[PDB]
Amino acid sequence: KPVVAIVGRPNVGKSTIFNRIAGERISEDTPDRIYSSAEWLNYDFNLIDTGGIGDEPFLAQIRQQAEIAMDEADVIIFMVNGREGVTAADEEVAKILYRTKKPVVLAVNKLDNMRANIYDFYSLGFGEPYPISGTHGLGLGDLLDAVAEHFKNIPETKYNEEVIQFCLIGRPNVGKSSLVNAMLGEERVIVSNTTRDAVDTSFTYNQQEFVIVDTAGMRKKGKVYETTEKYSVLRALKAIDRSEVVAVVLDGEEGIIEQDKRIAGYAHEAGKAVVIVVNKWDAVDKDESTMKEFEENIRDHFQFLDYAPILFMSALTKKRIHTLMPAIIKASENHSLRVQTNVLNDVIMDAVAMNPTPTHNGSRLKIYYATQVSVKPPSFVVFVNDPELMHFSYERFLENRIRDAFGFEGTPIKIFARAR
Ligand SMILES: Nc1nc2c(ncn2[C@@H]2O[C@H](COP(=O)(O)OP(=O)(O)NP(=O)(O)O)[C@@H](O)[C@H]2O)c(=O)[nH]1
Ligand SMILES: [K+]
Repeated sequence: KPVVAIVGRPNVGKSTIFNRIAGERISEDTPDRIYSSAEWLNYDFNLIDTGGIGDEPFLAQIRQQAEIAMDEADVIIFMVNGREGVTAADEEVAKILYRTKKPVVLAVNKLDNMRANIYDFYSLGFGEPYPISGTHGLGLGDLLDAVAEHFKNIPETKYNEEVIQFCLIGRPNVGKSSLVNAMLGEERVIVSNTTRDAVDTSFTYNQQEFVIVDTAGMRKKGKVYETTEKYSVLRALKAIDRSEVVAVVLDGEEGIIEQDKRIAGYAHEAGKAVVIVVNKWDAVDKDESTMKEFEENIRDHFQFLDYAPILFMSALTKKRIHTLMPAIIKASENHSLRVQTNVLNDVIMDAVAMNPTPTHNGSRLKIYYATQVSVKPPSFVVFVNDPELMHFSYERFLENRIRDAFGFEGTPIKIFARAR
């Protein structure tokens, strides 16, 4: 079932790594020239081979084939040639593969792990570069480890790449069902159309394709009595895996409860963009200064969700319901957001300029370079002398500096340390 792609510029030796691992052609899949993976090789997957019968010239071939790969394949082996380092022609191929939520693994062809010394590869922004010998097959196993690892994260339910999926999560009786039907009744929304894909509500808002994942979970309770939360809770954690934005909805009336932290924590530690919703705010009786007293109340108990918005709204009175889709669309953008490597590093340079780096006992930390590695959430790698020397307090001081530069509200962000 999993389908691996093999993208790059022309003459990087795609076909030499393709014919190494591509087994036998299979002309009963959702089909192209499809090849089952090597029978000798112990992972099982499908090679996709690009052959789309627009414009013909130099630049407008990579457009065509990378697009096809981006659409059908589940993991994408972006492949470069190491015989002269990176090219601006490759940087352009990287720019085409930036427009995709699916994971992309860099392959540096014809080098050692040694000759893979150039920061230019990391700058492309698909994480660790993996060196290969297309002649000898060296370094191909560790590569396919990085490919196969992403098979346990491949969705069972898929949509068009332009579609954005999300979920509403919360305890028993907080208005998730009411909230959604208000958002459907909403002015700007249009709907769509048995069982297999009759579980998620597919609407459009501002001519943008949108999926609410597991409306079936809303619709279950209504035909079924409450045996336990433990089933709804885990059915929500299943939806978060499929989703990209988690709309973590509280009840304004009772306030925050132990169990709220459980379902939200998972979304943070899943890495998804979080947008908190305080429903039933009509039923909250207000004074001069209570709504901000409710926020500062939220930020103690949810101190792992700082980056998230907090809204207040109501499904009954229809107050601030219009705010919901806006906040989502924002979280999606920030969650998907990819940054430019020159700009990033200047922010990192600026970061040290203000606050001196950590001292240990003479040997001070130095930051050499910094690159974004993947999106959703946006993940960064700071290159230093000593990864152990960069402490978390400094590590997130860089987050806040990076958040200042490119916004980031809605998304969490990953910072890593590598060396050498
Ligand atoms: N006053 C007020 N009541 C609300 C609001 N939103 C929902 N409710 C009430 O909250 C009750 C329970 O929430 P419901 O709409 O079923 O959504 P739910 O939290 O998904 N139910 P479940 O937990 O079983 O999935 C409903 O009977 C509804 O009338 C609101 O904005 N204001
Ligand atoms: K270097």
